[PDB]
Amino acid sequence: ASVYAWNRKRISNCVADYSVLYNSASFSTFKCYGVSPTKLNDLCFTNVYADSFVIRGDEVRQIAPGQTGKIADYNYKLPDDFTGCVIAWNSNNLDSKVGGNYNYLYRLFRKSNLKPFERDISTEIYQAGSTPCNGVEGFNCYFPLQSYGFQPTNGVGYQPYRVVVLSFELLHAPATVCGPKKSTNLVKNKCVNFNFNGLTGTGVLTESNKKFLPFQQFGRDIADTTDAVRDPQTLEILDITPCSFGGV
Amino acid sequence: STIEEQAKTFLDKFNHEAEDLFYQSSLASWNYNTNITEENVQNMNNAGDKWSAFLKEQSTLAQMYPLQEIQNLTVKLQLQALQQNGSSVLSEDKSKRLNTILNTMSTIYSTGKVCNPDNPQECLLLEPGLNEIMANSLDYNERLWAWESWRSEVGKQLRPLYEEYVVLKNEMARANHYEDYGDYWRGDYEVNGVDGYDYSRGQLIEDVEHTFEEIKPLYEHLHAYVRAKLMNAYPSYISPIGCLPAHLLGDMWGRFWTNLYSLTVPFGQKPNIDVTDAMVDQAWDAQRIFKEAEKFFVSVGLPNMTQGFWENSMLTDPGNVQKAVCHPTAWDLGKGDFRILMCTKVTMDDFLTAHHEMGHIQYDMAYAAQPFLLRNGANEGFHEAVGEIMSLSAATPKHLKSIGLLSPDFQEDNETEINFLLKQALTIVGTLPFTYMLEKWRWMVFKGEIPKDQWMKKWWEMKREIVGVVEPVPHDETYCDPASLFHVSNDYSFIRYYTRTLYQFQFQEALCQAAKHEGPLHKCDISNSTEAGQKLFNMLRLGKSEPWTLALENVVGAKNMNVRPLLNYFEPLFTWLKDQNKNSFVGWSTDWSPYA
Ligand SMILES: *[C@@H]1O[C@H](CO)[C@@H](O)[C@H](O)[C@H]1NC(C)=O
Ligand SMILES: *[C@@H]1O[C@H](CO)[C@@H](O)[C@H](O)[C@H]1NC(C)=O
Ligand SMILES: *[C@@H]1O[C@H](CO)[C@@H](O)[C@H](O)[C@H]1NC(C)=O
Ligand SMILES: *[C@@H]1O[C@H](CO)[C@@H](O)[C@H](O)[C@H]1NC(C)=O
Ligand SMILES: *[C@@H]1O[C@H](CO)[C@@H](O)[C@H](O)[C@H]1NC(C)=O
Ligand SMILES: *[C@@H]1O[C@H](CO)[C@@H](O)[C@H](O)[C@H]1NC(C)=O
Ligand SMILES: *[C@@H]1O[C@H](CO)[C@@H](O)[C@H](O)[C@H]1NC(C)=O
Repeated sequence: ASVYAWNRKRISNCVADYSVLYNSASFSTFKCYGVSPTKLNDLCFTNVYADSFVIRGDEVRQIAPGQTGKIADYNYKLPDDFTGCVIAWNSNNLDSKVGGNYNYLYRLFRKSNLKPFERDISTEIYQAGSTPCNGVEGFNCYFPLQSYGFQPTNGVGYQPYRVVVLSFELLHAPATVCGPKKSTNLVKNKCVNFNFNGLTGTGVLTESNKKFLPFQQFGRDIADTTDAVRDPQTLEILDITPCSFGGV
Repeated sequence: STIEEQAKTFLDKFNHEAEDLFYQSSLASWNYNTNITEENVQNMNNAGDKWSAFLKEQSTLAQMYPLQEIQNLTVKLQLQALQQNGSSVLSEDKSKRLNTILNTMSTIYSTGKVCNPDNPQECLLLEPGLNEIMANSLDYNERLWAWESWRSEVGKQLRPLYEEYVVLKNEMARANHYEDYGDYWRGDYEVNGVDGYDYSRGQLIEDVEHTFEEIKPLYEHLHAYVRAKLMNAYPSYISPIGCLPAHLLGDMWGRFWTNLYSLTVPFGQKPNIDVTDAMVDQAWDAQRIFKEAEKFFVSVGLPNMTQGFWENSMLTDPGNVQKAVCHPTAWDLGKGDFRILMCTKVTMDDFLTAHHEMGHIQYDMAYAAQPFLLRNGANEGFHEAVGEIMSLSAATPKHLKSIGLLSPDFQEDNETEINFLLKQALTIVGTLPFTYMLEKWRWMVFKGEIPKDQWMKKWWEMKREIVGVVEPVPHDETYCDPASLFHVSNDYSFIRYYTRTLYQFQFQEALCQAAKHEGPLHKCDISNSTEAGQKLFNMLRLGKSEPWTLALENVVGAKNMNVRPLLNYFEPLFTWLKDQNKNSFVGWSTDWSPYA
């Protein structure tokens, strides 16, 4: 969609890998605000809504928290202290056609500055002066919606850069999408520290004869001591015992 | 509820609309210069009419805005140019006389004819036929006929047409609240709205004339020396007491005296500064010729060239059916699209021309951030002078040895520098009197206080006095030779060339001083100097947003037109010329002797 008709979608309850994004070797203005890309996977937040639109290469910098301008003020406003990342890459080879790609429109005028995270679609027209416009364009009507021109021979600054926006916020709800925490292969008959899904400890991992019902995760015997954990990647229950220790 | 905000709203709307139409028109023009087809010319009218018609509609809308309440100067200049009525003031019956007259004269000038009367053997166009027979031959008899082959076969029919052109183009000045059509061209240099920095339209004439008093003494010795070397091949055919014939100045109009190298070589014993055989030995091509120019620009400090030109523009002559002209020109299509149109060749001039072309392209991106209306030079002279400063540095031996085109061991003696400096003066200093007189003739003739009969007698009198040329054969008033020149005939302001010399050298001294180069200016270089690049970039990016007069103060600090930093470049040459002209008759008065 175009900048004046940017979409807001919902993504939740799954796992997304941002590591592949970093080494995509295709992004030109991968910028993160309020969070480093490296620590974006270990910790996860809610409100992972995403936005998609097309922005010309020259005015890419306008899309940033605390940054105003034409697109940032009349088309899409980013709130201050924005917690998220913006990914942009060139799309010359496909987002362009001979004679000019007159398919993307943008807002050139507005009665008031756009508030952060506001979607504005309208047919009305601007009032430059005092005489109202009754739908007929005149000396002070200035139909705000103007179509972009993206020719294949346009300069790099004027090239239409394909850009998307990712945002993260807080809510009183369980955490939404996170990253996969690179589960490591197990080892048996060794005093090895373990960190399963939620619980962690140190002990010797051995075979077990007891049978768990299909809805348990870990087991304990006495005094809230965990001694039987079923790994999720194998669905096999294994005993846990503290390894050798004592006085000498 | 104010005019200032309303004007800003309109300008923003116009900027996005105008650039879109301009880009579509600009790209169409490039193709016609690379692939000419019978349908391409038909395409021009479809694109041209709407683009021109677009400005007409916008100009009317901008007229109702009063100009007495816009304190802002950025939009004040923009509204001034957008409100130029131009041909709108002319009536429909009178307006149709513009295109009808303009196009007919264009076709007439494009007809090359050197076929001998009563002897129709053959004759080619202007470029192949006219230039070769005058720039190479050394025969007085045929050259005189060649002089008459164009001033009596092409300009004769322009007398009833040119006169009609200046009577109706002079009327629009009153409708445009201007003094005359000549004064209209002076509006480019006019500055208003800034206290102390205002430049009156009439201030151009006095400033141009004031700087001409110091040019003449240099020209008196230059003309005295150049004429002395002309009688070596003509000891007695021309008397050494008057001026020189018009048809012995290299070109038909004598604008450039480059062709006089063979006849007037200062010291031909030692080899000249030529690297044509050097580059062919190393197998240079179009890509390498331009690439070495690009790294020269970035070394100075300016941003390097873009990426959408090598694979977008054309360098050599493509194909065989494509006969489109490839004259060296600068293309500014807008929206980040920039191209260069020229035919690469293994020649000295083309190598220098390559460095000259990128100068205009570099200036285009400097004011890219400026709006579409202000996306232009400060005045008509700035755009040309900016593109020539590097050409002077590119010809210096120091720059050539840096890349390796010149031999590693090339001594720099007295004669080596005088030979190089003198030729630059001929094509720069030599053409200054010719530029000034022609523009002065255009101003006075457009004023209207000149009867028909004395159009031509006054044209010749000052040429013999200022330029110093004797008429090869008397001509009566019916002839219209002054209208045969390319720029004057096709309605181009020739004053820009006169200011080109005064602008290129003023910046050269400032840039050379910024580089802290030790030595004379002729040996100065601009590369490997980041400080000089920053100084140039500061004024280039201003564009038309700031007054042109303010630009000068940012580089040389002199608000007026300073002619002093032009003799300094030729001080080694001037001293030698004075000694060489000890016996030559320096200083010519009115002279009817050669053709009494
Ligand atoms: C997912 O379950 C399949 C079921 O056989 C198993 O083969 C696979 O190893 C599991 N994934 C991981 C990462 O262990
Ligand atoms: C070039 O021009 C020729 C004829 O002038 C035409 O047949 C050909 O299609 C043109 N090619 C391009 C790429 O414009
Ligand atoms: C005029 O307005 C422009 C708006 O961008 C501003 O940049 C400039 O400084 C203003 N100049 C004056 C003299 O008010
Ligand atoms: C331009 O033409 C319009 C319409 O005739 C007129 O109102 C206006 O005064 C003219 N402006 C100039 C500068 O000639
Ligand atoms: C221009 O310089 C930049 C900065 O070093 C570089 O990335 C780019 O490739 C250069 N472009 C050309 C055409 O040399
Ligand atoms: C400029 O610097 C380069 C890099 O050292 C050098 O190769 C070149 O000869 C220098 N040119 C001049 C004129 O100093
Ligand atoms: C150049 O001229 C000066 C002044 O006469 C003289 O001293 C010097 O030797 C000359 N140099 C050469 C190389 O002729």
